[PDB]
Amino acid sequence: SMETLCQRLNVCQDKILTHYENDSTDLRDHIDYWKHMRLECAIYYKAREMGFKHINHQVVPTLAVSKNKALQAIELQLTLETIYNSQYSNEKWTLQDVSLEVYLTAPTGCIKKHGYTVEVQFDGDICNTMHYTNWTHIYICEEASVTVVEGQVDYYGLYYVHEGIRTYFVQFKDDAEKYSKNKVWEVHAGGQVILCPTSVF
Amino acid sequence: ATIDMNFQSDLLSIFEENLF
Repeated sequence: SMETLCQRLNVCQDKILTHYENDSTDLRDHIDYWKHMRLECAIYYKAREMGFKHINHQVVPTLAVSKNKALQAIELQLTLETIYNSQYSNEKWTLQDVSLEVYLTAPTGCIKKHGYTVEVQFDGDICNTMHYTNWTHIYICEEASVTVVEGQVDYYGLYYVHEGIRTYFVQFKDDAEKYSKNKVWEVHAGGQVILCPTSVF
Repeated sequence: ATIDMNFQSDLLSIFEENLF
């Protein structure tokens, strides 16, 4: 019934709010957060399926929206469970570290920590400067395994190396093409500058 | 055999007794 969904939604939302207020650094609490986000999405999807457009006067999203959010929550929950069973479980882990905002930032689909700004100035114009996020710790999860890799910077973009394979998750030429008349830029990644390594014409 | 299947499972059991 609608009544049962309402009651479950309350307790569910209360638990989520409690996590927000606690701001825990224990990974176990973040697994519990995502498990409740996952249940909340299923509740809203069922409410919509049953023809309700609000629940306790909160908007009930369309089916497609609640399903997409559910799939995100499930993926994050299972990823954090894999990390909890790994050697990295006892590290500090914040709600921001395990947020969808971080997870979907390039490289997408990865829990990441210790982000910092890399600035790229295109063709010598201050107004034509892009800001990107690099990460010292990128957690690559495949199946039940986790490996941490370091985000690295060179003239061409931001990359990591996993199992000997170099994968760029930002390529600065993509924004050069969009914003600039040139393929010449300067990369600032914190105290030093990376300049065009090749001849210029 | 992936994540969409867990969502389907969650929806089916929403009014069933909780085991997990």
